[PDB]
Amino acid sequence: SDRVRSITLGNSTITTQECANVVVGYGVWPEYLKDNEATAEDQPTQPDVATCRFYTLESVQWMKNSAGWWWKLPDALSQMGLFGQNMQYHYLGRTGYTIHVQCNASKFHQGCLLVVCVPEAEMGCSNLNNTPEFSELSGGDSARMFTDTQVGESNAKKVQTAVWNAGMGVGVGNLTIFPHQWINLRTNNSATLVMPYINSVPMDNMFRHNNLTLMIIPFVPLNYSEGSSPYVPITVTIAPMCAEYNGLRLAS
Amino acid sequence: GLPVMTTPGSTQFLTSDDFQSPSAMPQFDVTPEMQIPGRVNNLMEIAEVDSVVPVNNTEDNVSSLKAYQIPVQSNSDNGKQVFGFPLQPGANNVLNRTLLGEILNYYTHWSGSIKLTFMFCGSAMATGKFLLAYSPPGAGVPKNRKDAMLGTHVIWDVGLQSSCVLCVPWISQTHYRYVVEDEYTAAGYVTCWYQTNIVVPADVQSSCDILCFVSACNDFSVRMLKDTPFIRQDTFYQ
Amino acid sequence: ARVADTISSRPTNSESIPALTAAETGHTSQVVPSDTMQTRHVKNYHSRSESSIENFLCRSACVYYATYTNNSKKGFAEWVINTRQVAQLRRKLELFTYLRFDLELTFVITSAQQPSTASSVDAPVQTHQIMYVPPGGPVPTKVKDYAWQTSTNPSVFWTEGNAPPRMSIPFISIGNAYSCFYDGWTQFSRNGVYGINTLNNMGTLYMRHVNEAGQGPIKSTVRIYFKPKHVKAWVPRPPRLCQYEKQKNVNFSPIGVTTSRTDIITT
Amino acid sequence: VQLQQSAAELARPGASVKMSCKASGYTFTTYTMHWVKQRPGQGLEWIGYINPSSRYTEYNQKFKDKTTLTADKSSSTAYMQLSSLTFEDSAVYYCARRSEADRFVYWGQGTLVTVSA
Amino acid sequence: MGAQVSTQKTGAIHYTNINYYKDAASNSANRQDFTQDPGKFTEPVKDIMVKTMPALN
Amino acid sequence: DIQMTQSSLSASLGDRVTISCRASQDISNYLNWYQQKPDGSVKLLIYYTSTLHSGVPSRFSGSGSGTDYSLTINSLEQEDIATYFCQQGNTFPFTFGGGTKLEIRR
Ligand SMILES: CCCCCCCCCCCCCCCC(=O)O
Repeated sequence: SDRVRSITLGNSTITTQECANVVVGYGVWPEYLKDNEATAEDQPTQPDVATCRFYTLESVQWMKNSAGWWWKLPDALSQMGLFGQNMQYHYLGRTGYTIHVQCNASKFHQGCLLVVCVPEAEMGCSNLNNTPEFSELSGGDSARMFTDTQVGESNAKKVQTAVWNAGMGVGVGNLTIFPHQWINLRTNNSATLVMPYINSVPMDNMFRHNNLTLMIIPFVPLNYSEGSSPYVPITVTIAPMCAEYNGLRLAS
Repeated sequence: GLPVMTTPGSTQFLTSDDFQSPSAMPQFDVTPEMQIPGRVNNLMEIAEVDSVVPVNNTEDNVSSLKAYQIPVQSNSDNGKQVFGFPLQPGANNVLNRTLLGEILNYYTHWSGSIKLTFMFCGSAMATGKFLLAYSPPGAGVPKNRKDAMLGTHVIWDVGLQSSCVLCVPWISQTHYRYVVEDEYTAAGYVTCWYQTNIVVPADVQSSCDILCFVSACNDFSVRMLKDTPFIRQDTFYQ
Repeated sequence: ARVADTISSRPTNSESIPALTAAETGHTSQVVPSDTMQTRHVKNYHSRSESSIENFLCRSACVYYATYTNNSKKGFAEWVINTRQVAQLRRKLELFTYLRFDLELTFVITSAQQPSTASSVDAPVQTHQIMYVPPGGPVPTKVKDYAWQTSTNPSVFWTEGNAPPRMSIPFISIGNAYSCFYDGWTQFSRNGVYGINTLNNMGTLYMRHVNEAGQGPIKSTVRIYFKPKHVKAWVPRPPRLCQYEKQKNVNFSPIGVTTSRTDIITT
Repeated sequence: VQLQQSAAELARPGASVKMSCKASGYTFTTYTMHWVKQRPGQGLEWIGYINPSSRYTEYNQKFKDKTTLTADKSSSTAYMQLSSLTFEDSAVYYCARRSEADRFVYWGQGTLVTVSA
Repeated sequence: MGAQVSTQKTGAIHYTNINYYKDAASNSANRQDFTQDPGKFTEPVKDIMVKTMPALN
Repeated sequence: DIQMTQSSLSASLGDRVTISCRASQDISNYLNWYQQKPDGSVKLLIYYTSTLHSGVPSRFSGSGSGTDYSLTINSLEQEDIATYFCQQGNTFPFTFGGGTKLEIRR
């Protein structure tokens, strides 16, 4: 059939019984750096089994009056295994990702998620004269969440969490131009993306440039009758792919 | 001492010209290119990506995520109307702010077909049939299912594959149509009606929702580039 | 670039359904209107020529204008070069994430007489000088300074009445593409400024009168027109919905999605 | 584009008064609309604004209990309702349409609200 | 002397252009580079699906 | 809250008139000057430290950096007898300065 997959990376395996087809990038599979495109003169370190595996992030609860969540992508894996210990010791870095969001429900629940992966997403501050700090933009493998109201201008440095403008100033319905996949609890059960390295420099520093953002926005909210299980969690597993680093320095 | 004679049009500054110009930094070398994914060569690759259209505008849902859900429930009579909107993708405020209707606000003329993908965001046991009708202008808006069954229509049945595509055709007297509101080139109406009911088993919520997308077919065209009316400015940004 | 034509069709009754799809797979359906109804064989001569990235972007648009007064010391204008101070060009350049283009830069310099008090005023034609200081060079501090020699900085000299001056600028950037967006800090300790303002270091643009203050003050005005050529664009982006707020960042006040109508069945 | 307020009104100490600011010439549901109070012997003072597209109001910390700003998108007016009127609130109230960042470009002409017995 | 004799855009005649300057960023605009590949923004899917077949087998 | 300190100025016709208002801490060039006519119509004059608004005659000019700023009318007329405020836009809430009325000398 065309409903079952089995992804194998490193020493981990993600199986699935019903899911749609995979959405690969803007058309290209993640691969290593060439020789006519490189700019660093020292030899990279490609472990390729010690990083390219599925790291499981934390689970968030889908309530009825829930708004959305976002994870900044090369920041959520900063304390995860030998990928967070190679980001601290090396200066540069180049990764492609393989995101897999999974949320299961029975045949009596209903709802619909939008799993998108927005590159270079700047967020707008609450008070229009400042810029948000680090702790309000992204948490260490923990989901920051949107709201359904507007954050007032009384707060000094906080991220605007109005979900119908998606934090960036675009319409939330127009986010389907970025590579995306819907999780519809009628038919679908999990949605997987493959993302290559999208940046203007061949290699980039990884502690001050978050070049991807994974957004999950519920368009049709969860609803059930009285008797079904009310606790529906959402778990995201993210694996790097084809990673390499240059410029070994001290710990930072 | 070759004799020339300067024609009219000399020493003007036209803002859409194609001339050569003396370079300001001579023998500059550029930075070599890189294979960055997702190169766009034409704006008709952005308009062919579907985007959710906000049908449910009721003056207190535009400031929410409830503008995208068309509510559908289990009735007691038959033949009701789910929604309806005229098909003017640059002037109607339903199709105004989508991904298609914003590229179409830079241009003045358009031609081609428009796909309209619907998706049933309901439970796993609920069934039902909907009739997606499109009526070209000349009459009014259709009022009954007996009057909207005459135009172009397609009877959608929900099931395992949970999305149906009504492709409106290109039936028009002129080759192009105006983006702005012009009654000489009106384009028609799009409605959707209950064929049968929405039947649910016990312990299932009866109120289901429906999303709707909109894109353009592989024969869309635009012409006569203008400036957009949606952005505005009074002072300089500083 | 001719578009496709519709082929003829016939009434069918088969197990192949082109209308039904699955929109959950993130893949827009490629149906043709000859698959959901009966059609004829029309041939389209329509062209998609006026929607490429070249013809959509290669059009001149103003970005800034500054005024300066003759009869004043430190009467001279300056501008830190960035394309984020108008709204009709900032919305076109924020449809794509990364751009790469060569400019064609034009100035339209006008003049106006100030209310002087000397009798029988007569001033000859005026000459303007527009110097471009790269990031790090020497800057002037008054109208008659040593930095206006243009020993290595490029500059133009323009008398009034002639055609407007025009240069051409090649792709002057560090990386491989102009980045219109940047999500990251400048310091490695993740503080300080954040946003697109950490990438913009493009220089300054100084303007002054060459003539001296004869008998009447003359206030001028210079408008600056950009025009991108040989454009390549990568990674498209949904357009801006809210109104713009600042030059440095992407702030906004939240706005509803569309305007409102009275019902769901109304037209 | 111009903003046209109501006429000068009068109220007893303890009653409530309702002003208006009819926006005309532009699209009402896009820009926020502020309210500024000037007592006749002092300078201008800020009260609070209202987003007419989502009806989210945010007052100053001194006028949090008295004012109640509201608006309607249909007739394109913005109302301001004062409550618990004392003899401090006899001033002139302007409405301003806040353009790009912090610049109050278009102002009204202002209604004079006075309290007496 | 160069003189790349190209074609003109019309409905349903040649023209000559010569480059004069030494910098490649000082030519005319392109205006005639028509290429389309919309299969990367509408079909970003690994295992391809036929239009006539059902999507979820 | 930023305390904005600016009272009743007098100058003859056709002279150089200067007003100054001083903020509490550095507001970083975010100062706007308004003008209130004697009937009660208010309009924006200068929306930065120096940048004039479209529709304002070229008599008015501004300056200043850091904490202390100024507004300079280089030739006083009859239409420019009004009251001038200064307003910051750097810290919530937007606070206005006190008035400054102009009048003729003798
Ligand atoms: C004739 C002498 C003056 C020449 C001045 C050259 C000015 C070069 C400007 C560089 C382009 C700026 C592009 C900003 C980045 C963006 O596109 O977002």
